[PDB]
Amino acid sequence: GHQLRLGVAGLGRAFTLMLPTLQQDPRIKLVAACDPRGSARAQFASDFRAPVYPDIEGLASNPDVEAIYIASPHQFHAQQARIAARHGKHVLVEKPMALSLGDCDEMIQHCRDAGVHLIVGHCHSFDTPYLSAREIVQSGELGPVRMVHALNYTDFLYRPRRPEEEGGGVVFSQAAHQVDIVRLLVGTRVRRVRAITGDWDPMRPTQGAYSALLWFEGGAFASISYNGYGHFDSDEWCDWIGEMGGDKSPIWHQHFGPIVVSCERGDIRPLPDSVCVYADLAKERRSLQRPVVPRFEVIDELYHAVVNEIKPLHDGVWARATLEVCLALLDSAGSGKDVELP
Amino acid sequence: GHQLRLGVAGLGRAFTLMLPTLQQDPRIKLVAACDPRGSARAQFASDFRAPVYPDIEGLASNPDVEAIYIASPHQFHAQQARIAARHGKHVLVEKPMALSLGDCDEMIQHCRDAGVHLIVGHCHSFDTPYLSAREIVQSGELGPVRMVHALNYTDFLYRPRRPEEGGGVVFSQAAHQVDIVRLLVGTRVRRVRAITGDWDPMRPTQGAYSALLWFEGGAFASISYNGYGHFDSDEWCDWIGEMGGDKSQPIWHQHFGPIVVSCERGDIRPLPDSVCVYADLAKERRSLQRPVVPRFEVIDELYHAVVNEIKPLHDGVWARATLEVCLALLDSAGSGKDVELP
Ligand SMILES: NC(=O)c1ccc[n+]([C@@H]2O[C@H](COP(=O)([O-])OP(=O)(O)OC[C@H]3O[C@@H](n4cnc5c(N)ncnc54)[C@H](O)[C@@H]3O)[C@@H](O)[C@H]2O)c1
Ligand SMILES: NC(=O)c1ccc[n+]([C@@H]2O[C@H](COP(=O)([O-])OP(=O)(O)OC[C@H]3O[C@@H](n4cnc5c(N)ncnc54)[C@H](O)[C@@H]3O)[C@@H](O)[C@H]2O)c1
Ligand SMILES: O=C(O)c1cccc(O)c1
Ligand SMILES: O=C(O)c1cccc(O)c1
Repeated sequence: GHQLRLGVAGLGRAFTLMLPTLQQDPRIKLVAACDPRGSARAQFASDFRAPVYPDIEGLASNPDVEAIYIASPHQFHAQQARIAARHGKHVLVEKPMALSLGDCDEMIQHCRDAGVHLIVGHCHSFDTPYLSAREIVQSGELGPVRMVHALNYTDFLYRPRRPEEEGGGVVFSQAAHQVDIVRLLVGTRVRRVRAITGDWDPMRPTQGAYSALLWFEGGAFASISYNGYGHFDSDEWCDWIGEMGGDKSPIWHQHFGPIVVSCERGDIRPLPDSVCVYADLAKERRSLQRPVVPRFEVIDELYHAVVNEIKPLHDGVWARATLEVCLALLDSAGSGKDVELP
Repeated sequence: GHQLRLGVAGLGRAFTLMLPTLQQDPRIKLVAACDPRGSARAQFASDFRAPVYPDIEGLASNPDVEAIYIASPHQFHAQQARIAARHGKHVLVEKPMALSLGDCDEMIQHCRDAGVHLIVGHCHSFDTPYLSAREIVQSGELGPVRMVHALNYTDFLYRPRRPEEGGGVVFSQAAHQVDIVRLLVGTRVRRVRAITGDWDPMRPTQGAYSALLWFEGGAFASISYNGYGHFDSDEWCDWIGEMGGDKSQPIWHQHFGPIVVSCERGDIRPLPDSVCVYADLAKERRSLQRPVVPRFEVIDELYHAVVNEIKPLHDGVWARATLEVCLALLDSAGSGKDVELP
C-alpha cells in the first residue's frame, strides 16, 4: 500500500549497495528474503525480524510480499522473475536484467501475463542529474540531440563489485550504465554500433576498456569510452564527486563519469551536484537538490508503478534494449565489424 | 647561419599567428616576404626594413633567403614549394601541407631532389607537453600505448581563423588531433571509422565528429571534436587556452584539448603546464618549463634541420600521412564505412 512490502531474493553485493536506499526510503518495508546461504538468511532474519527462505518459491509464496527485488546472480534472474510473476509479485531485478535476449523476452512475457510490473534494478540512468538533463532535451529548449560524448575512467577491474567479472565483464556491468544514460538522453533507437575493446592485463584476462560509436535513429551519434584499469580517475571532471555521491579531495547525486550532450542549440553537462547548460545566450550552472535518500529515483519508479500504475521508464523492454546494445558492442569488438540493430 | 634567414610567402592569418614566434626566437631573422597584396607587402617592408615581392619567384630569387615559410592558402603550397626547392631554399609550409596526396607527393619529391628540408608549419603535435608525453612512451616506462582518448570542444565554427572554411573542421582541426595521436602512439594508423555532425544551416559545414582509429600493434584511439562553441573543454586542461593563455605576461604551452594516453601500465595526461602520470605506484604531476618563445618547437625542427642536418620529425612524409588519415575520416563519414589505410 503506502509502505511497499518488499521481499529480497539474493542478499549479495547488489543488495548491500541498495540497502541504505531500502532502509532510508519511508515507502519501503523489507518483509522477507531468500538466499541459499544460511549466514545471509540468518543476518536478514536478525536485522529485519523477518521470515527467510532458502529459495524463491518460499519468498514468492509469502502473501505479505507485494514486490520482489531480485539481486541474485544473473543466471537465476529469468527463473526468479518467472516464479515471482506466477505468484502475482511485482519485480525489481538488478542490472543486468539477464545476459541473453531470450531470458529477457521470457521475463517480459511472464510479467506481462501475470499483470505485474517489471523494473530493472539500479541503473545510473535513474540518477537525478540525467533525468533532469533528459527533461531539458524533451522540453525542446535546446532542440534535438545531435551528439553525445561519454567517458568513464575507473578502477573497476581491480576494485570492483566482484561477481560481475562469460567473457565481457566491463561491457555487461559498466557499458550497461553508459549505454543506458546515452539512450535516456538521446531518446531514440540505437541503429548501429562499432566497438573496440582493450585487454592488456594478463592477470585480468577480460576486456578492461573500450571505445564505441553509436548511430541513433534521427542522425544523432554518440561516442562512449570506458577504461577500468584504475589509473586516471575521471571523477576529477565531475567536480571530484565519486560514483556513489561521495566527496573526493550529506551526499550528492550518483553519476557514471563525464558526459556532454550536444543539442542543436547547446550542450548539457549533467553533474552530481548540478546541470550545466551552455547555450549561445547564457552559460548556466542549474542547481540540483541534494538527495535525502540515495537512489530514491529507483523507488519512485517502483512505488509509482505498483501503487499508482504509472508505466515506469526503466521497464523490461527498456533494459532488454540496453542489453541488446551491450551484446552488439561485444560482437562488434569480437568480430571487427559493425552490428546493425533491428 | 647562427640566425636562420627566413623568407615568408603569404602574409596571412597563419603568418600573423606565427609572428610572435618569428619575432622573439633569436635563431630567426625575417629577411624577405612575398604577397600578392600590396598592403601586406607594404606592411612587411615597413615592419622589417625588408625587400618584398608580388610572388614566390621573387622571394625564391633573393639569395640571402635560406628558408621559406609558406603561409599562403593551401592551393599554392605545391607550386610555391616546388619553386623554393628549385632555388635551393628549405621549406616550412603551414598546415595543411596541401589538400591532396598528389600535391604532397610532388612537394616531397621536389624537396628531395633539390636536397632541401621540408617541414610542415605549426601543428599542435609540436607542442612540448606532447613531445614530453611521447618521451615517456618511447622510454618504455609505462609499456606500450594501448588506448588514447582525445576530445576538443571549441568555438572554431564561429570564432575561427576563417580561410580554412570540403570538410573544414577535419582538414584544420582533426589534422592537429590525428597528428598528436600519431605522435603519441608512434605506429601507423591502419583503419578509421568516422561520423561527422552538421547541424547548423547558417554554417553548412561539418562542425563536429567522433572517430575510431586502429593502430599497428593493436592500440586504438577515439577522437572527438565539436566546434559549435558551447561547452569549452579548456575547463579540463587547467583552464588554459589553445595558445597558452589563462582563462580562469608569462604564458603556458599550447595544446589541443583533453587527451588521455593509456599505456599498459599507466596513463599519461599531457597538460599545458605539466604532464600527469598515473601509474600503479604513484600519481605524479611532472612540471614543465614555461616556454620563453611560443611554438619554439617549430623553430627547433627548422633550425636543427637546416643548420645541423637533423632529420625533422614533422617532415613532408609525416604531414602527408596525417592528411591521408584526414581524407580517410571524411571518406568514412561521407560513406557509411571503414577506410583501410595502406
Ligand atoms: N556486484 C554489484 O555491484 C552488482 C551491481 C549491479 C548488479 N549486479 C548483478 O546482481 C548479481 C548478484 O550478485 P552481486 O554482485 O549482487 O553479489 P553476490 O554474488 O555477493 O550476491 C549474489 C548472491 O545471491 C544469492 N542468491 C539468491 N538466490 C540465489 C539462487 N537461486 N542461486 C544462487 N545464489 C542465489 C547467492 O547467495 C549469491 O551469493 C550479479 O551477478 C550481477 O549480475 C551486481
Ligand atoms: N587560418 C589560420 O589560422 C591557419 C592556420 C594554419 C594553417 N593555415 C593555412 O594557411 C593558409 C593561409 O591562409 P590563412 O588562414 O593563413 O589566412 P589568409 O587567407 O589571411 O592568408 C593567406 C594570404 O596569402 C597570400 N598569398 C601568398 N602567396 C599567394 C599566392 N601565390 N596566391 C594567392 N595568395 C597568396 C594571399 O594574400 C592570402 O590572402 C590557409 O588557407 C590554411 O590552409 C591557416
Ligand atoms: O547498480 C549498482 O549497484 C552498480 C554499482 C557499481 C557498478 C555496477 O556495475 C553497478
Ligand atoms: O597551426 C596554427 O597556426 C593554427 C592555429 C589555430 C587553429 C588552427 O586551426 C591552426
